[PDB]
Amino acid sequence: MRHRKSGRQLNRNSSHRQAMFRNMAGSLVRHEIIKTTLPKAKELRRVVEPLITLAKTDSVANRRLAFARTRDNEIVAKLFNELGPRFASRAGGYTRILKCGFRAGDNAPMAYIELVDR
Amino acid sequence: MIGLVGKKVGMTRIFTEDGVSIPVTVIEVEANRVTQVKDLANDGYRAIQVTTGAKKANRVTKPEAGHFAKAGVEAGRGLWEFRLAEGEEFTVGQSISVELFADVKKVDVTGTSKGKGFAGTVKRWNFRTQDATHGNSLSHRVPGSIGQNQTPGKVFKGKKMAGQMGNERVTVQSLDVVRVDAERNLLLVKGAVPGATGSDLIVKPAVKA
Amino acid sequence: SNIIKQLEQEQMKQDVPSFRPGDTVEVKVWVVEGSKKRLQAFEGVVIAIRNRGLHSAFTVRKISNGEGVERVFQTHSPVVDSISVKRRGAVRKAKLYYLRERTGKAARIKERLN
Amino acid sequence: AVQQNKPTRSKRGMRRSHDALTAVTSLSVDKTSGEKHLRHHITADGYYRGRKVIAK
Amino acid sequence: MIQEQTMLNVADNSGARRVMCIKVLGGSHRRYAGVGDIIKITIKEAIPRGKVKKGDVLKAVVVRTKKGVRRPDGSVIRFDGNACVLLNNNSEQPIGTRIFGPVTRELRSEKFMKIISLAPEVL
RNA sequence: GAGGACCGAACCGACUAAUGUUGAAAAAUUAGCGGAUGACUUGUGGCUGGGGGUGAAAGGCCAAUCAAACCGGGAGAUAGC
RNA sequence: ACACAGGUGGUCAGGUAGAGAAUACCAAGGCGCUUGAGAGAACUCGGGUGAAGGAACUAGGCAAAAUGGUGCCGUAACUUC
RNA sequence: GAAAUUCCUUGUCGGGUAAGUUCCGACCUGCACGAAUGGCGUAAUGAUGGCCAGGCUGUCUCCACCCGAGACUCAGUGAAA
RNA sequence: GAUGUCGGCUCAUCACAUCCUGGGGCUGAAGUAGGUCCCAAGGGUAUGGCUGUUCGCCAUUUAAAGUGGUACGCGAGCUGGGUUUAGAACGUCGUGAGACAGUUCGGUCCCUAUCUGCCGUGGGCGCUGGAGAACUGAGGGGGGCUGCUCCUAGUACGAGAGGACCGGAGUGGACGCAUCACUGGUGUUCGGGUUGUCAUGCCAAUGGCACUGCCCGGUAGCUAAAUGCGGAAGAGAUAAGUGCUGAAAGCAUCUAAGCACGAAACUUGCCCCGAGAUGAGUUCUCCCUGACUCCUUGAGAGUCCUGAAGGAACGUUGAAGACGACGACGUUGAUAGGCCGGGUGUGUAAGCGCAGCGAUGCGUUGAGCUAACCGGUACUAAUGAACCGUGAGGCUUAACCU
Ligand SMILES: [K+]
Ligand SMILES: [K+]
Ligand SMILES: [K+]
Ligand SMILES: [K+]
Ligand SMILES: [K+]
Ligand SMILES: [K+]
Ligand SMILES: [K+]
Ligand SMILES: [K+]
Ligand SMILES: [K+]
Ligand SMILES: [K+]
Ligand SMILES: [K+]
Ligand SMILES: [K+]
Ligand SMILES: [K+]
Ligand SMILES: [K+]
Ligand SMILES: [K+]
Ligand SMILES: [K+]
Ligand SMILES: [K+]
Ligand SMILES: [K+]
Ligand SMILES: [K+]
Ligand SMILES: [K+]
Ligand SMILES: [K+]
Ligand SMILES: [K+]
Ligand SMILES: [K+]
Ligand SMILES: [K+]
Ligand SMILES: [K+]
Ligand SMILES: [K+]
Ligand SMILES: [K+]
Ligand SMILES: [K+]
Ligand SMILES: [K+]
Ligand SMILES: [K+]
Ligand SMILES: [K+]
Ligand SMILES: [K+]
Ligand SMILES: [K+]
Ligand SMILES: [K+]
Ligand SMILES: [K+]
Ligand SMILES: [K+]
Ligand SMILES: [K+]
Ligand SMILES: [K+]
Ligand SMILES: [K+]
Ligand SMILES: [K+]
Ligand SMILES: [Mg+2]
Ligand SMILES: [Mg+2]
Ligand SMILES: [Mg+2]
Ligand SMILES: [Mg+2]
Ligand SMILES: [Mg+2]
Ligand SMILES: [Mg+2]
Ligand SMILES: [Mg+2]
Ligand SMILES: [Mg+2]
Ligand SMILES: [Mg+2]
Ligand SMILES: [Mg+2]
Ligand SMILES: [Mg+2]
Ligand SMILES: [Mg+2]
Ligand SMILES: [Mg+2]
Ligand SMILES: [Mg+2]
Ligand SMILES: [Mg+2]
Ligand SMILES: [Mg+2]
Ligand SMILES: [Mg+2]
Ligand SMILES: [Mg+2]
Ligand SMILES: [Mg+2]
Ligand SMILES: [Mg+2]
Ligand SMILES: [Mg+2]
Ligand SMILES: [Mg+2]
Ligand SMILES: [Mg+2]
Ligand SMILES: [Mg+2]
Ligand SMILES: [Mg+2]
Ligand SMILES: [Mg+2]
Ligand SMILES: [Mg+2]
Ligand SMILES: [Mg+2]
Ligand SMILES: [Mg+2]
Ligand SMILES: [Mg+2]
Ligand SMILES: [Mg+2]
Ligand SMILES: [Mg+2]
Ligand SMILES: [Mg+2]
Ligand SMILES: [Mg+2]
Ligand SMILES: [Mg+2]
Ligand SMILES: [Mg+2]
Ligand SMILES: [Mg+2]
Ligand SMILES: [Mg+2]
Ligand SMILES: [Mg+2]
Ligand SMILES: [Mg+2]
Ligand SMILES: [Mg+2]
Ligand SMILES: [Mg+2]
Ligand SMILES: [Mg+2]
Ligand SMILES: [Mg+2]
Ligand SMILES: [Mg+2]
Ligand SMILES: [Mg+2]
Ligand SMILES: [Mg+2]
Ligand SMILES: [Mg+2]
Ligand SMILES: [Mg+2]
Ligand SMILES: [Mg+2]
Ligand SMILES: [Mg+2]
Ligand SMILES: [Mg+2]
Ligand SMILES: [Mg+2]
Ligand SMILES: [Mg+2]
Ligand SMILES: [Mg+2]
Ligand SMILES: [Mg+2]
Ligand SMILES: [Mg+2]
Ligand SMILES: [Mg+2]
Ligand SMILES: [Mg+2]
Ligand SMILES: [Mg+2]
Ligand SMILES: [Mg+2]
Ligand SMILES: [Mg+2]
Ligand SMILES: [Mg+2]
Ligand SMILES: [Mg+2]
Ligand SMILES: [Mg+2]
Ligand SMILES: [Mg+2]
Ligand SMILES: [Mg+2]
Ligand SMILES: [Mg+2]
Ligand SMILES: [Mg+2]
Ligand SMILES: [Mg+2]
Ligand SMILES: [Mg+2]
Ligand SMILES: [Mg+2]
Ligand SMILES: [Mg+2]
Ligand SMILES: [Mg+2]
Ligand SMILES: [Mg+2]
Ligand SMILES: [Mg+2]
Ligand SMILES: [Mg+2]
Ligand SMILES: [Mg+2]
Ligand SMILES: [Mg+2]
Ligand SMILES: [Mg+2]
Ligand SMILES: [Mg+2]
Ligand SMILES: [Mg+2]
Ligand SMILES: [Mg+2]
Ligand SMILES: [Mg+2]
Ligand SMILES: [Mg+2]
Ligand SMILES: [Mg+2]
Ligand SMILES: [Mg+2]
Repeated sequence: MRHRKSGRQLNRNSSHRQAMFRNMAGSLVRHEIIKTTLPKAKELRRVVEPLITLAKTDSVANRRLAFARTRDNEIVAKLFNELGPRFASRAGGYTRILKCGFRAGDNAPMAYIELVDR
Repeated sequence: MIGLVGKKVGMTRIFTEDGVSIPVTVIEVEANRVTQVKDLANDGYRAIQVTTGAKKANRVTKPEAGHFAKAGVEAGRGLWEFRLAEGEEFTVGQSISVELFADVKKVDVTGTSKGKGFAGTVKRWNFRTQDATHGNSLSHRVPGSIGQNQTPGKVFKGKKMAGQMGNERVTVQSLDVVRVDAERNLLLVKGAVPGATGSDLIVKPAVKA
Repeated sequence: SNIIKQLEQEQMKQDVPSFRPGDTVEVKVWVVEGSKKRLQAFEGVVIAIRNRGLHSAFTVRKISNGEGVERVFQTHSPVVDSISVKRRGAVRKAKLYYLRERTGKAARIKERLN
Repeated sequence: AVQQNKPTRSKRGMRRSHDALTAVTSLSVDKTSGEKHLRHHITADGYYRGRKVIAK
Repeated sequence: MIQEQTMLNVADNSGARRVMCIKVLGGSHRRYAGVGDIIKITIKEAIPRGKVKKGDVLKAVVVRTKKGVRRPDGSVIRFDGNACVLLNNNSEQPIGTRIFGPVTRELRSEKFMKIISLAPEVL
């Protein structure tokens, strides 16, 4: 049973999952739209949107938290200097997912995820 | 004696003045609305059909809506029947409230038990595990033998095996009625009842008593 | 959750003092022996607190007549007549289970000055 | 464990009576580009619900 | 939560210092004895000139347990160790004259009133 | 500064367990295990040949073969089964 | 017999901790092991934690748990000293 | 000396355990020990056989939850007795 | 041209020659407690020490610790201690090789389930116009154990010792079902402490790796050791047994006619499944009220128009789930994520300042962070469509209106 539980295991261990979403969150902040599998995209929402919410309030402590969670100074700077202000008046829902068929190699269901104001 | 349809809100406790904590299941019993009365002449048996709660119109189909409209009542979230005793009479469109239980000491509560999915024999039937060690080969939670030999050369019906567990109708009998609060549409019974929070419950005066 | 909230709120006590893990508290509880009702005190260190509304509890440890004893009180129970803080303790942890392995000088808790 | 008797072609077919595929019930038509597409998916030219959502 | 092979301290001055449960009395397949339950014991250690000898088989009443006791409001009382009071095998009256450490009100009955009266504290 | 000395990697082994048993492997993997300056271990090359070799001896080993190797021949041995 | 968890003699020997060629994390350098995507049933495999009890398990404490370093104090019977 | 030997036999007595066909100490009625196909001892040694205890524990009472790899679903390839 | 062994473990199923519990006759049955026989198979029916043991003896329980059948039930379910390969030794026998249901130490347990069977779960068609619901209940399954204390009553009985039937109340053991409010376990998705090392330029702050590095706590969920509930009462027909009235047989006789009692067995009462119950049942409600052509002329075929109720599909999903299935929701919207507030958990973040040579302490500060929780909120994603399903539903005979 998994009654009421949240989060996807994605056939990985916890350290792999944490690292992969750190990288993928960085890619989405950098490029503003990426293509990935539909389940990974759904999971990435729960990682990326709290980072933007955090970047709404610029302070040394929040920059350090964002650096702890992304380990990329270019990504932290983009968060606090661009994305925070771009989304200062939006109450959540900073990304949108668009389904786009199936991968050639493995028939995996695919989706684009983008920032809403891209 | 008819019963009423309610909803499992959750569990809590009632502290009494002499220092006893009574665990209770909180059951929300909104007014039950009589939608059909069945009798010997037309249906061959005596019962009432009730609805309760509310439903959204675009999820109410035309056949359901016609049934409710004949009754003259608003659509609820489902329909349930209760058989009538010899001296019980009701009329279509009547409302029955939780005050029906005001003087009832004990109740039977029926619900759909929580769903465990496919369960093994240890959990489903309380089978004993075999050795964790002492040489056991791949057989720690497995069922063991399932029969005899050439006689009878088959497995008997009703053999206890792995399969779906829970998610089925269950009645718990003879629960104390701790509180009837008609103003808040509340029934408080002592102890646990089947089903997840939010689920539908059928509550009747206890058959054993 | 409002129905159960109302049911719980009407039962909560209104005069529970503030206390922290590491404090010494005296709890006065009702004891019935036949027809008589009297208060018995239980005083010791608070080693755990469960903050859970009407279901709040706290655990008190003492060494009694040569024997360690723990009582888990249900905070809003009418059996508990009163709680009073005798001494304020200075600890870091929320749960002081390590005190179970300590006696005498090793089990002392510094006073919290404030 | 293994069969004692060779199963028949008839029984093979009976087992496969559940194997057929099902075609997509119907495709959707983008209100701007007019392309057919799987419902709730973008079009091959990158439209969704009449908006050019992605380039190429 | 005492079972066969559980070792218990002795809350009296009978002379026994360590006893082992060898049977939970009072029912077929009965698993556990708690506070206020009678068990069969063997004496595994005793002081030299006491009232009982190492190797004796007799009865005892459990008076303190680590698992503890629950009260009608949900509260719990737990002790640091398991302890019992030795009883004569036939009369089920205590063998010692003194009781050491606190006991609980679960012993408040006609059977264990001597223990209740002798205990330094009753919780 | 002795030692078929001691603890312990490489190196040489193979005491226990799980796995594996149409294997990842026709003898292994994993966790533990023994020796580890010696009657030690290892590279290259040499010598011993089948009723024969070699054997700190288990009928062990002598090319995934051993109470008499392998290949060819007598040979279509013989077979009251 | 395989793009096979096996076997294969010699040489080189950085940093921090460390007695160390053990072990952990790294350097130079080299790699992610030639099916992937989901799900989060029973059961199997490899692991983590467990209330009270503590060998009651079992042929048998099998397996597991446990002990584990350096310095100092201290150490019985027996002995071929 | 009831033994790596004792059939009768779980011999009998003592010890250890609540309870001991095993174990230890004895007795001698040695079915069927016995002096280099050596007798009786023996410090040290042993992945050697038996027995007891402290510690320790999911071995067990009696199982529960969790983390991974399969199992299950989709796409590609595609065996076996 | 192979039907694997003793014992253990796991899982059982039947018989009754009944171990307990239920009912009864006789007793050399005062009572309590027994003996013996009859009826009775509903349910129940030890844990340990020794030994490979089955058995047995022993310890300590229990209402009791039943006897047998099922390939001496069960190794394509587990074990492998014993028996029964190859090594080795003792006693013994033999000149010897060797031997011994004598002993002793050591000694590889394979199989991915086609069919039957069984546990679960779907797809098809049927049930005669289609569709959405609520049911009836033929039939099937589950369940059915019992201790102790108190009252009756120190009464009946008994010289005393002792000590009841019948009836009533309470509280347990074992078993079962549900649940998570409490007490707890888990809680690699939350918070903190800390060792070694590498990195982010460095300080400070952080991250990776080392079993989650090692640990201390812990939310939701799952859960037992946690805590609610259950076994019944009642009814019908009976077993053994006990009778009433009563002749055959002037008496007697429970029986031949007639009538009455009588048990955990039987049929019900309680719980679950259940109309594929093809004997395919009932009730409520909803929907469809066009045109033409052809042939072998009929429950015929075809074309145009029409496309309902409803369903399905797709999407967002769920204490529902292996997949199917089942439930919720799709902008006329709280279905999921995010967001806002709260709770919970951890336990006083960072930065700055003060004290101290410094490690560190103190203030700002119960701070900061906080999963699966609670209350809200259209920010994001749940699309306008399209698809399936039709167009008043056979014959015969009655009854009735017509
Ligand atoms: K179960
Ligand atoms: K050499
Ligand atoms: K030879
Ligand atoms: K060869
Ligand atoms: K030869
Ligand atoms: K390393
Ligand atoms: K799955
Ligand atoms: K699954
Ligand atoms: K002898
Ligand atoms: K002999
Ligand atoms: K003995
Ligand atoms: K000789
Ligand atoms: K000699
Ligand atoms: K050895
Ligand atoms: K030895
Ligand atoms: K049987
Ligand atoms: K009987
Ligand atoms: K009798
Ligand atoms: K029976
Ligand atoms: K025997
Ligand atoms: K057989
Ligand atoms: K086997
Ligand atoms: K077979
Ligand atoms: K098997
Ligand atoms: K061996
Ligand atoms: K067959
Ligand atoms: K089927
Ligand atoms: K009773
Ligand atoms: K709980
Ligand atoms: K919990
Ligand atoms: K670090
Ligand atoms: K920095
Ligand atoms: K008569
Ligand atoms: K039907
Ligand atoms: K299902
Ligand atoms: K939401
Ligand atoms: K808090
Ligand atoms: K501070
Ligand atoms: K600070
Ligand atoms: K806080
Ligand atoms: Mg959720
Ligand atoms: Mg995979
Ligand atoms: Mg790691
Ligand atoms: Mg479920
Ligand atoms: Mg078991
Ligand atoms: Mg094996
Ligand atoms: Mg295993
Ligand atoms: Mg047959
Ligand atoms: Mg055949
Ligand atoms: Mg198929
Ligand atoms: Mg040496
Ligand atoms: Mg060798
Ligand atoms: Mg190895
Ligand atoms: Mg050595
Ligand atoms: Mg060594
Ligand atoms: Mg030759
Ligand atoms: Mg030989
Ligand atoms: Mg060879
Ligand atoms: Mg020859
Ligand atoms: Mg010839
Ligand atoms: Mg020939
Ligand atoms: Mg490869
Ligand atoms: Mg290779
Ligand atoms: Mg090498
Ligand atoms: Mg180095
Ligand atoms: Mg290394
Ligand atoms: Mg490099
Ligand atoms: Mg798993
Ligand atoms: Mg496991
Ligand atoms: Mg562990
Ligand atoms: Mg434990
Ligand atoms: Mg803990
Ligand atoms: Mg513990
Ligand atoms: Mg212990
Ligand atoms: Mg044992
Ligand atoms: Mg045993
Ligand atoms: Mg071991
Ligand atoms: Mg270990
Ligand atoms: Mg013998
Ligand atoms: Mg003997
Ligand atoms: Mg003896
Ligand atoms: Mg001897
Ligand atoms: Mg000899
Ligand atoms: Mg001789
Ligand atoms: Mg001589
Ligand atoms: Mg001689
Ligand atoms: Mg000689
Ligand atoms: Mg010799
Ligand atoms: Mg000797
Ligand atoms: Mg050696
Ligand atoms: Mg496939
Ligand atoms: Mg054959
Ligand atoms: Mg009979
Ligand atoms: Mg009787
Ligand atoms: Mg039966
Ligand atoms: Mg029967
Ligand atoms: Mg019955
Ligand atoms: Mg023992
Ligand atoms: Mg034994
Ligand atoms: Mg057999
Ligand atoms: Mg049998
Ligand atoms: Mg078999
Ligand atoms: Mg064997
Ligand atoms: Mg033989
Ligand atoms: Mg052995
Ligand atoms: Mg043997
Ligand atoms: Mg097998
Ligand atoms: Mg069907
Ligand atoms: Mg049938
Ligand atoms: Mg039945
Ligand atoms: Mg229970
Ligand atoms: Mg809760
Ligand atoms: Mg906890
Ligand atoms: Mg933890
Ligand atoms: Mg997180
Ligand atoms: Mg952490
Ligand atoms: Mg630093
Ligand atoms: Mg690294
Ligand atoms: Mg590394
Ligand atoms: Mg009758
Ligand atoms: Mg007469
Ligand atoms: Mg009964
Ligand atoms: Mg819409
Ligand atoms: Mg601080
Ligand atoms: Mg910190
Ligand atoms: Mg402060
Ligand atoms: Mg918050």
